[PDB]
Amino acid sequence: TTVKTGDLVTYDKENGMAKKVFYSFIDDKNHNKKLLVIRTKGTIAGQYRVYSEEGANKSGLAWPSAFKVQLQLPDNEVAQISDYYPRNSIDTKEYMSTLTGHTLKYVQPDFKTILESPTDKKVGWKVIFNNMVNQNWGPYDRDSWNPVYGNQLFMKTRNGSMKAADNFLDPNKASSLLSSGFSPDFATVITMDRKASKQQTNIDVIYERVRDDYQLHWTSTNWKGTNTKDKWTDRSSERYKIDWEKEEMTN
Repeated sequence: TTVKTGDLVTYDKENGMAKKVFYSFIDDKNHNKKLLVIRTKGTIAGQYRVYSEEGANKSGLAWPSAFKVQLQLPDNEVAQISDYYPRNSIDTKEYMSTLTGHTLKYVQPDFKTILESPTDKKVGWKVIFNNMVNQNWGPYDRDSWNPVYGNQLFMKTRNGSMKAADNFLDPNKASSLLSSGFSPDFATVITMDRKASKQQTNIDVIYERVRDDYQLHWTSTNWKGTNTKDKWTDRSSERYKIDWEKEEMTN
């Protein structure tokens, strides 16, 4: 068995996403196929920010409600997706798993991981917002509703005297995924027929952030919050070339 290994990094300035790929070519002579493990890392910034003001009474906050990582082989490719990790949804604050010389580790407080229905050509992970306590008051989710206070997810005070924009929760008092962002650690295994003639493969990797629109307004007596789901989507797509002969992945 021979193992050839590599790092690839691209930063998407527009979408604020550091996209890191660690790859391993595993060539075991007693295996029917050449293996490539694509470890998908980097960081998608949260970009929790007040984006709007309209007097002292109305204000809006953009906040990340989902992160996504997807790998997709073009239609006419002979190579196939053979395995993926996590293999299923993950509910826990932390994800840790050892593959055999990898330890996958990522943190996802207030979020959970959903595995997108894999094919032989595509696989993906959604890290979606679950629920959150707000200064010991929650848990609130995207569907929380109160007849007086509306959705209170990111409402600082119910009755505060400040401008609307000064009444959103501090990102440091919430999940680190909101501000600091999300750092993926997912693994994909590609297999390739050794006898196949075109010993080159294209693969696309997509990083995605979906942001919600959390809005505060003054109800003449108190603050009221409303959330609109999936207002903005930021999609960063990248094509890599796989060369099974040379055992390189490039950019």
